[PDB]
Formats: sequence, C-alpha cells, structure tokens
Amino acid sequence: SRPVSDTMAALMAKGKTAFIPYITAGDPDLATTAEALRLLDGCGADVIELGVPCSDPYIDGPIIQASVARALASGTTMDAVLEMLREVTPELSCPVVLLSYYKPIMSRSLAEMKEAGVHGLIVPDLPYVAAHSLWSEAKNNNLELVLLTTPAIPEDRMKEITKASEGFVYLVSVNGVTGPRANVNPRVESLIQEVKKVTNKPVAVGFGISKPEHVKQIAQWGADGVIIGSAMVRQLGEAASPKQGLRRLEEYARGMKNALP
Repeated sequence: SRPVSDTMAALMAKGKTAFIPYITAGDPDLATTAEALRLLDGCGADVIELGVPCSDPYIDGPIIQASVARALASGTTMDAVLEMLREVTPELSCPVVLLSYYKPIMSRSLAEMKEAGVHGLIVPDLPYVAAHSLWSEAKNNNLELVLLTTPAIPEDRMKEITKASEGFVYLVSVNGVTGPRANVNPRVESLIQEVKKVTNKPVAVGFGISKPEHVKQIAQWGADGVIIGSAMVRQLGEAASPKQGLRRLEEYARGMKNALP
C-alpha cells in the first residue's frame, strides 16, 4: 500500500475528496473484520480507519461504545489485531490507519505495528506530555501519526497541530463525541478554509457524517477527505448477523462512495 500522505496527495492533485471509512476491529469478530476490510477496499476506500478496542472509549458515542464492548467480549486484543492485519494488509490496495486511545499504546514498541503493514495511527486522548514521544516513535517506524484538531482549538495551537501532524490533518467537526447528528455543524465550513489557509497538508473532516448530503456538502466546502465511523458500524456491527452485516456495509459504503464522484 502507498503511504497515507501519498494516497492523500495524489487525490488532491486530481481535485477529489478521500473516502475514509472506519470500523471497529473485532466487531463482530476478527474474521469478519478482515472480510470487511476487503469490501471497503473493493468499494473504494482510499484509506481505512481501524479502531482498536480498549476498556474506556470515552471520546466515543454509544454506537462505537457498543462496538468496542462486543470487540472485547469476542476476545480482541492489540496483539490479535496486528496479527490479523499482517496477513490482510498485503491484500489491501489502500493504507490502513490504526486508531486507539493512548492507554493501549503507551507502554508498547511500535515495531510490531509497522510489521503488520499498518501505515498510520490516531490517538484521540494523546496526553500533551507524551505527544513528542509517540511522535518520534511513530516516525522512527515509518508510521504517520495523524493528529486531530476540533472547533475548540485556538487558531495558534491549530497551526502547531497542522505542522506536527503526518498523513493528513484530522479535523474533528464538533466538540461533542462521535455519533450520527442529522446536520453537519455549520462551523466546519469556515474552519476547513481556516485550516487549509495555514497548511498545505491534506485536511480531512470527521465526526457526524452519516448521509450522502453530508459527504456532498463537506466535499463542496473543500475538504480533502471524509471520515465515517458510527454510520459504518451501524451497518455491519448492529446487523442481526455477520452475513447481513457485511451485506449492509457493502450497500452503505458504495452509497457514500457515489456521493463523491
């Protein structure tokens, strides 16, 4: 797979928004996760966000919250995920971005991760104190650390964020937690511009997106990518069964993909 920064940069040269879906590793089970990764890839995922479950996913609404509990129950662990990606990534044409809270990745060497074929990593609650640590650690293992910025971040810290991030800038669309939301926050419109004004890094928007008109709007506004999670879990994870679940994901993923062309 080509690097995330690379994948993002090629898209923007052709003036396009990246389709970046997100599912929870282990929901329903690692075996279903794999297959799902291929569907999304076959559907058009330019980048795939894979969530690693942890005991306290607090920057997550109830939909993902439920997705994690299932993940833990089925027996998913960081060790297992990578083992799963190691044999699956060589099949994926797009890079995979691992997403997990600081807790599960603090006392861990990032070598095993790069071995699994993972390209990027996102840590929502990354303490300001360990930020340079993880940062130096990621780049030493050729893992692009994707930092987030939300509406609450002042103009100046946002510039710093944009400068230290790698792969793309994860622009959180709201201050609340992950979850549906019927309308795209209006602040995102000007915020996108504000970010692209002080940085040439790819700018991707996340949180909320769960309808085509959302992807259509955020794209027209200039975003370089749209990240969609809760809406994607709601299809594969809450389905009455793995089988149906994958079907729904296929039907939903393709639908969100057409809203871009």
